[PDB]
Amino acid sequence: GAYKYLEELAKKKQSDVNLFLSRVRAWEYRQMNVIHRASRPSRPDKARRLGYKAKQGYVIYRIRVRRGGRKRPVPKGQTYGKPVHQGVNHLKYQRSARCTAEERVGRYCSNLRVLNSYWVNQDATYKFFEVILVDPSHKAIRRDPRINWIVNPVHKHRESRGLTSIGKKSRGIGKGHRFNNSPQHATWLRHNTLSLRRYR
Amino acid sequence: KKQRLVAEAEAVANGKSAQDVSKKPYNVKYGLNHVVALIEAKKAKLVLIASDVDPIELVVFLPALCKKMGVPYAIVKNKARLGTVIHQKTAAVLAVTEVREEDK
Amino acid sequence: AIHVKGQLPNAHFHKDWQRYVKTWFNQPGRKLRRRQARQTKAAKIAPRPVEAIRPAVKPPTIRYNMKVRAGRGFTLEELKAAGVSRRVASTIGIPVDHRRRNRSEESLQRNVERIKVYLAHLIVFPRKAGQPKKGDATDVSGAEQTDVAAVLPITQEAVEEAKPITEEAKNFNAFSTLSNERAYARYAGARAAFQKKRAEEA
Amino acid sequence: TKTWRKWHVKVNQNEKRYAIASAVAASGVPSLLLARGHRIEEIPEVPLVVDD
Amino acid sequence: PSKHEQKRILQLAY
Amino acid sequence: APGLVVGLNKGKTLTKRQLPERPSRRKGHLSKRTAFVRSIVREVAGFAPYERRVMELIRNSQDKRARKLAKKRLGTLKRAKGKIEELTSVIQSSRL
RNA sequence: UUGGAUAUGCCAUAUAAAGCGCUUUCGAAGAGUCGAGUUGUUUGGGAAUGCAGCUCUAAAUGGGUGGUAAAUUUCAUCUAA
RNA sequence: UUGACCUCAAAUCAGGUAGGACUACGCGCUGAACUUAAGCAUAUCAAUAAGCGCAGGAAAAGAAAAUAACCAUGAUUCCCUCAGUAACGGCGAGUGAAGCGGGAAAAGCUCAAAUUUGAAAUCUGGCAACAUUUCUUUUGUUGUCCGAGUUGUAAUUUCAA
Repeated sequence: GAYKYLEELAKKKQSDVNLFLSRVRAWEYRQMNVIHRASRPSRPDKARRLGYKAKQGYVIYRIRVRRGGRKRPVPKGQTYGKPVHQGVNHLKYQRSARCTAEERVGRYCSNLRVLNSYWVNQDATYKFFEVILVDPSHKAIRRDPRINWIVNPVHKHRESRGLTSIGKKSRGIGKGHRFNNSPQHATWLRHNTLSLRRYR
Repeated sequence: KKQRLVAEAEAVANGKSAQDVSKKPYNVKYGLNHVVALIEAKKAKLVLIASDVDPIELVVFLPALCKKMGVPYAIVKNKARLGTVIHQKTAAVLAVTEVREEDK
Repeated sequence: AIHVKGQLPNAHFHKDWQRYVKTWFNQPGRKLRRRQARQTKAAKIAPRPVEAIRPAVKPPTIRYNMKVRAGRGFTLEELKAAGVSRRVASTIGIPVDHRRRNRSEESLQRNVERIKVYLAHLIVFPRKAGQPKKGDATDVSGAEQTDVAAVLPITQEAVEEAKPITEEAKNFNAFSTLSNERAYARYAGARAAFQKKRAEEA
Repeated sequence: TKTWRKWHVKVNQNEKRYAIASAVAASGVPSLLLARGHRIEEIPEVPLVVDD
Repeated sequence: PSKHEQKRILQLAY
Repeated sequence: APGLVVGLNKGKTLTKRQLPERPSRRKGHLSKRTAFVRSIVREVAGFAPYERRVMELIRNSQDKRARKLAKKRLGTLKRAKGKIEELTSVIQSSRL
């Protein structure tokens, strides 16, 4: 099996081989469009792990997203109110750039469901991600019992609603005391609802 | 394969052993994972690695894997040529395990 | 302001709570809805019992470990001891809890007997009517929908009755043993550190 | 007006049983029945027990 | 011999 | 202490059992195939720049500052020491 | 108009497929991810509860979590990306 | 010179799909100030209103990188209880959960990592047949050609093993 060898090579990211491949490929990806289709996965082992199959109805799009934090779109950096809300530069966005990658690729291919995505490359200005997409309208997908679930309408824009793997992480979805406050609204609404029963 | 498969069907319908109707195949072994397993099992006597595989990491480890198991390996041009041998478009690697005594 | 006798007020009513008030006027309506669904399920799944058999476990705390309550499902080891295949158990309605395990032969025998009673009182209809195969009832005419609670409840350990007072009990100091064992546990680490430090010095 | 007014008021079960027992005992007293308003001036007996 | 081919020759015979 | 609530071996005394091993607890065991593949990948890829630095420092026998460099790179002493034995085993194999 | 049985007829190539039983055996398990520092924001989470940015970036009985920072040593527990 | 393959285009190409509305409830993002602190800047209001994106009849969450420290429990969700508690707070105003326990309901599993190698056993589409119908409107089976696919589609395995 070549996938064991590929997995371990992908772990050795500071090797001279991977440094050279990262530099050449990052240059090529920067010359292409910001959202451009990948003919085949660049990390076929990584795609298989996440759910990609080499058959009709599976699509992979490469995208680059700019790095850095979030600056408020406020005009001239002027906020209005107490100083605790006055910062504008050192702010950060609550979803990972990987989540932003899926959002923009999902919007680009509005007829495809975002299966998953994975980091492929990065530099100072961009992070490069490959988004795996499934066609719910393809018969190869609709007749496949292993992937039929994504054809149901409850899975429309899982990336937009934070239902992907990185989307669940960004919402803090987990088990235990370290993930107590999540889901935020459902948990908060439970603790702030005033239950006034009948015989009280 | 279809004609041979059908011929075996009438042979079974005629009441004959499936083993003796068809001879043992002798053919090139192809496919990256299958060839990798053959090298790790020391069953491949010759390995032919395409020089223009993209991504390259699919075959970067292969010369080292061939060297450790002592499998004679050559890096050949045109994965397309390897594909034509195995009736495909492109083939990452080709592996020869068994050949007839005429070609030994 | 605050000038009256009583506690200092603590009313957490500084948010917009009136938007999220929850009234219970559907309390009988919810109660009736649950029963109709419960009766629908019983009629849909009959003759098999409405509620599956549960094991008897012990709650995990000094506050509750003296009680016996119902668990989620029978462990793999308990099923193997009872002779029930893991695949068959889920078909004939024996829940299987892979996560749980039997640290004591007391709990294993408790649930093994529990499964054995269930198997003895179980009537399994043949897959094809008229051809019983291995575990299979030859006569299923008398089958009826009963309650597992009626057949086999979770019974707490009986409180020990009177027992004679022995001489080895008479010459036993409860309070001294409690204080000695508390101090023994408290200084277990310091004693070990002293013993090892003395050993290296020697 | 709000719906989270208290429409139902809780009563101790024992007090409810006390009130039921008192109401049953009163029903056995002919004078209270006439006061309550029931035309029982020619009822054969109180409490009135009839066959099955 | 191949058991899956045995199922396939049976399928073709059928 | 046994069967006493307080003490060192506190708690009710029951007929203990031998729990069957969990397959999920076998994780972390180095397989023959995993070991072979990682050896090939190590021989094909090589070492990270900081792994080279730590190896050079250990060769110079400045182990304490080699450990400090490894901790500053990885992040913990546990990982720093683990890299130290890994790179120590590597250099001894190279010298032999 | 549907439901689950039945009462039957027909097609069903079980050469097959599966459960269980003991194995001196092997047993692949998800990476710019865990983790660390730092900066914002969050939490009841207090020498950081989650999330995000940036820098550094493992491992193989390893890696998480055991609600006071750190180093070492045990013990439970779970098996992430 | 023909070809093969890779990559990239074009077509009123064959067949599909996305947008917009509703938004009480649901998943996120973004995000205040009035107000309380008898002033006020941290705090509070409030992880709220407004703004933005995306779903369903529910959604979300969900078969433990979960608790616990017991004689241990055993996916998630909701209810009562823990509990106005531990904790957080110009430790000021104020804020503030979780384990167990009781109940309602219960259901488990699927991949990646394996040589089918004595046989890509897998799949889409065209065409031609038959067939079926909430339905001349629906849904297919069989045959056969082109194609997809060895840079990996089936069977097999999922840690409970």
